[PDB]
Amino acid sequence: QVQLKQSGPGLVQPSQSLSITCTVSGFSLTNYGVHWVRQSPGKGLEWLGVIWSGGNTDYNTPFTSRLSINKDNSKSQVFFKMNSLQSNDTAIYYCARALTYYDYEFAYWGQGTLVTVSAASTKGPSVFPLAPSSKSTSGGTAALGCLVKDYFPEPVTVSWNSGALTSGVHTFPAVLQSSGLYSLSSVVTVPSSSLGTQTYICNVNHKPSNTKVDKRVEPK
Amino acid sequence: XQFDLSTRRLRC
Amino acid sequence: DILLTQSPVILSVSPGERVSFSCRASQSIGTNIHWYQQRTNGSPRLLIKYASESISGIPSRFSGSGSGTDFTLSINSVESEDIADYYCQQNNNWPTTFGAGTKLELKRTVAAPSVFIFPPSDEQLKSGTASVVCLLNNFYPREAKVQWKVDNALQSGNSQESVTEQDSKDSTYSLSSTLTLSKADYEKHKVYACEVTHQGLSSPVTKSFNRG
Ligand SMILES: *[C@@H]1O[C@H](CO)[C@@H](O)[C@H](O)[C@H]1NC(C)=O
Repeated sequence: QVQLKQSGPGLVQPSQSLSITCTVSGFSLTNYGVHWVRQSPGKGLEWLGVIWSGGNTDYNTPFTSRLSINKDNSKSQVFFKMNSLQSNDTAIYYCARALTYYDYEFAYWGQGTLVTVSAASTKGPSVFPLAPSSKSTSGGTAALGCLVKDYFPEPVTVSWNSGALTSGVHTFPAVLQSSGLYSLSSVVTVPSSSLGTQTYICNVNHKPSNTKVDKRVEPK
Repeated sequence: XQFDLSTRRLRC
Repeated sequence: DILLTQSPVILSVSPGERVSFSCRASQSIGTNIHWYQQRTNGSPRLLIKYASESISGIPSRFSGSGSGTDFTLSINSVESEDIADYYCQQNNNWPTTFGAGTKLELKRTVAAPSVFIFPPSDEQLKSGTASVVCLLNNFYPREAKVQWKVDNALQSGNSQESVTEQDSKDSTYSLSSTLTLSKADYEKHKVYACEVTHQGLSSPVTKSFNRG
């Protein structure tokens, strides 16, 4: 099938440059143009530019001076680069493909790349268990989770049992602490009878800091 | 409304 | 550029009902408008192209109409899976532009939260910080009160809340309240209590524990 896979999220300093790679499959870059769209809290969805199948590029006028898009047809990769980033350039960046080679109706999207523009440093999270107990077990249902604390920047992916456990899972939106670091909890409800036989592990991946942690959560 | 980068949803 | 205005900002309906989204343009753009859906943590999903033309893989309940400056996206029978934001896009003029979006919320029957409390881990205490987590699980509506008391002393300012987006399956919310204090302070107190107030509760629910 048609897929667009983007490079991971990360931190970019003010006045520095941003680079994102878009690897595509299910079609050839010699047949289709690839567009770049961003989504920010201030300006919402914003079309940035496009690299056409022939090699020609168009940039939205406010970005023409600091945008450049390249590609390697053989490697099926498209390269996005934007100079002199400022704080309101903090956004999710998408690469996308249209239905036809010339049009602008975006039928296929990349997973997005959250780019944060700050002067701070990247920091991995510590992961602490939220142990199930009587204080969290009612009607045969036990609750347990993981505390993902003190990281920067967003995002952090949390899964349970390597993806095998999805129902009952709640990964709360991160909150910004006074320290300027994010913190969140991910919880899941399970049968209390499975606490003795099933292992429960939250899989934490903070891509910006390359921090991967598997945390086993047990009753205390 | 304001777009939330964390949840990819609108926060009103 | 072409300014697209989406109205209203928020939209709250009940399952099975029909709902319409409005997208108005600053000047005529013919039928050159596309619609998108954004679910939680997702990328946009093309729903309708060119005002009314349908898209493969998109449920029949999604339709569109309009020409000139007034356009309408419709869902004839809303499901819980439809909880998302909806954006319009014009491409009659360069560069292509998007509207600000409309948030679709669903109504459901009142559901009282299940309340669980988590004392800080011994692992976290090794760092010199204590986090007490109070979980309010699967409730509707969103409004809820969480009161923290440590040794009968009302806590204020030292806790943070986070609320999930609406669940696509049962349309509920979950809430976390995290009381954070130093390891020193945590060891100087005994009773930690979390008191929950919600419409679905005939009485406030208190979850608590004694340190040790
Ligand atoms: C950020 O600030 C610049 C000026 O430095 C302004 O032109 C622009 O509107 C802002 N960008 C966004 C996307 O909010």
